[PDB]
Amino acid sequence: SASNATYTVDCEDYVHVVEFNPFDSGEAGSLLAYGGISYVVIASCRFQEEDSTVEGIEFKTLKTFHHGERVVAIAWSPETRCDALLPLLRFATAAGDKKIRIFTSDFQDKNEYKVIEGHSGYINDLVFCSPEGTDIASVGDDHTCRIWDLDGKQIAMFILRSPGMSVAWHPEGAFKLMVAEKTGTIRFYDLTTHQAILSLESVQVPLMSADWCVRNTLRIGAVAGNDWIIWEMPRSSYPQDNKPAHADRARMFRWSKCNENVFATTGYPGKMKSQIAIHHLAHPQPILIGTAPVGSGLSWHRRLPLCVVGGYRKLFFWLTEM
Amino acid sequence: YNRVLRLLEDVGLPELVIQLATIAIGEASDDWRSQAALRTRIFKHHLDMGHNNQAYDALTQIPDPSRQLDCLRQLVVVLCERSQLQDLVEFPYVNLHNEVVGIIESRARAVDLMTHNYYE
Amino acid sequence: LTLLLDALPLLEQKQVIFSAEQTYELMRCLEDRMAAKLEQDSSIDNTKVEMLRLALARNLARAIVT
Amino acid sequence: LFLTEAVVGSESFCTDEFFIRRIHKLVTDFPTLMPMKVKQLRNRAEEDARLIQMSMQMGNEPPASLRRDLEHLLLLIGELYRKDPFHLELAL
Repeated sequence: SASNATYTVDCEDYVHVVEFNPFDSGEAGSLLAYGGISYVVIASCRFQEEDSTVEGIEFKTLKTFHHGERVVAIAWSPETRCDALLPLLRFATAAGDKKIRIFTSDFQDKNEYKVIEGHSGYINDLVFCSPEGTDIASVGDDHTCRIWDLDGKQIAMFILRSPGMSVAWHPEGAFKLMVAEKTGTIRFYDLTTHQAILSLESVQVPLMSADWCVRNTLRIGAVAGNDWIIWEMPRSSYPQDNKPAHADRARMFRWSKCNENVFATTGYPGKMKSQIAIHHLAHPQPILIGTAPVGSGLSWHRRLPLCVVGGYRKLFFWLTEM
Repeated sequence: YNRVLRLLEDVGLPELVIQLATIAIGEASDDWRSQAALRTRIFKHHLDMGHNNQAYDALTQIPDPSRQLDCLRQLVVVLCERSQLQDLVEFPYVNLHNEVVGIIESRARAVDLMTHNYYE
Repeated sequence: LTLLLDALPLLEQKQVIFSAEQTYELMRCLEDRMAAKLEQDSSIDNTKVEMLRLALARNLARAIVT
Repeated sequence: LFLTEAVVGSESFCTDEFFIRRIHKLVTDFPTLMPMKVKQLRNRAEEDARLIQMSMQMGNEPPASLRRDLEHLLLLIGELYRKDPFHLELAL
């Protein structure tokens, strides 16, 4: 049974990637960056569950950034804040031109961007690989993982054996970076000694996405082929749990930021509507199965049990009842 | 390109269908028939998604007059059902104001009085 | 007539006040008044009538719409 | 704040001379034995107040997280030495 989106927000163009702000900005609302065909819109999302005063969802676009290229991945910066005294809006966006654009703003007039070049292959995923927000890691189809600072200089380059699909920073432990290669070999790289700490293996191929669990650092989740896969460390490289997620192909894996048992997997934009299957570790079947016409981009709300999938000119929010 | 278009139709990705259809229009530079087919497909998908203005533009671009007229009828019917009559009013009529009048007239003289809102 | 003039800007306002049926009742009153009347001002009242009708019809459309 | 409102708030505190003497001993042992910390905190509070007030004067309102411990301290001094039943002139 298809679940209707709890909240649906109309947009100006197809959303290619939607990302909530996982860091505290100092404001009541949770920031949302959705990147479309030629733009990156920063918005603020206040929900009914967060505040009773809000009826439904209070969606307010704060700042629109002209990108010029299709945004394929967005990474929020730890320094992002909406403090009245000192506002800072920093985020890194990769595009379909193998380039990283760091947009630094103050929410008032000042708008600065920096093109970082170097990748010879399309960047699939990028994240800020620093607690202070100084470094940005980007993985791509050139079989390389490159660490870039704020000034656009490569600090380190890790040669992968497969196109890097998803890069993720360790929630608590410092200097640990997870790179998920497309052949299923997810590796952990030290950012101090620049050496591969460990290499996990997925039973199925291709590994399309991987995410850490903020609540439980040990639990690592990923989507290889049609089945979702969970690993738990320091135990084994073998999948602990492996159950079918989608019939066609599973594309994006995102852990819940409020619960260590809930995770969402999005189906691949293809013959079927891009379905979302919010699974639960205890329940064999997904707790919520919703359908989005064409959906790309998945992110979880920092405090609420809510996820977002960017559909065609729309934003679909699904609330998972805990 | 048409093969991929049929794929994307069953695939249910309307936007991809539209852009690829535009690229295919370019390849069929001299073939009015193929141009008309693809433009008709574009109009259809736009109408299905609620993109009234884009649908109307695609309609005004179809080289074949018969296809254009049938598409016009379909658009009129759909807008009536969705109660988007304001846009219908805004859309000008290519000497087919009377045609629209006649379509609705026939619908009325053919439907039960206590059920439909065509008359209104 | 004064009550009808007041009803006029009420119809005119962007947010429709009178429903379709209410405007039809006003029409009936106007027609009944016209009959009884028989048994400048005129120009303004005819313009009033026309605007009234236009607004009522637009509201009726919006109702048939809604 | 506790001292100012609950200890001196008692009208029977005006009685015993040794209560006032011990309290004054604590109050003057604070900036005599550890004045470095006191100065650090005075400068910190002054600067925080200035920054946050001046930034708010632009268009904003003062945040709820403000703690004017210096104002409470000055009020405490005023309230401690306000009353004189023992003719000590302890303010010397």
